[PDB]
Amino acid sequence: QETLVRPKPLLLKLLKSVGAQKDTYTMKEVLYYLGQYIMTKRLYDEKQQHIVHCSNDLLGDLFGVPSFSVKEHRKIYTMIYRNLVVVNQ
Ligand SMILES: C[C@@H](Nc1nc(C(=O)O)nc2nc(-c3ccc4sccc4c3)n(Cc3ccc(Cl)cc3)c12)C1CC1
Repeated sequence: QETLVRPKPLLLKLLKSVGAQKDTYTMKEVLYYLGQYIMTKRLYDEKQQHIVHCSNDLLGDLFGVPSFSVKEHRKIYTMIYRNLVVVNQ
């Protein structure tokens, strides 16, 4: 989670929409802003808080799915990797 990364133009436009201001991040900080995007947009369900629904949301489009579990860390990593580039420092 200390690997430095640059999100692609669309994810950047997603994180900067919830208060982000860097162009270079770590996985930690990216997950935090995705968290706030999820708060901000009420994507987190109250009936069961294991599923984020994003089918009508730009996140669904970046992620390629209508919904995912917040416990499916391996699939979230994957979906997010496909949306960034790694940098030196
Ligand atoms: C560490 C993993 N993050 C998490 N893990 C576990 C767990 O393992 O229990 N529960 C989690 N609950 C949340 C969460 C998310 C949004 C909201 S909004 C109100 C409460 C709340 C709680 N997150 C954060 C999260 C952030 C971004 C994304 Cl995209 C997906 C999940 C959890 C990470 C994927 C690798």
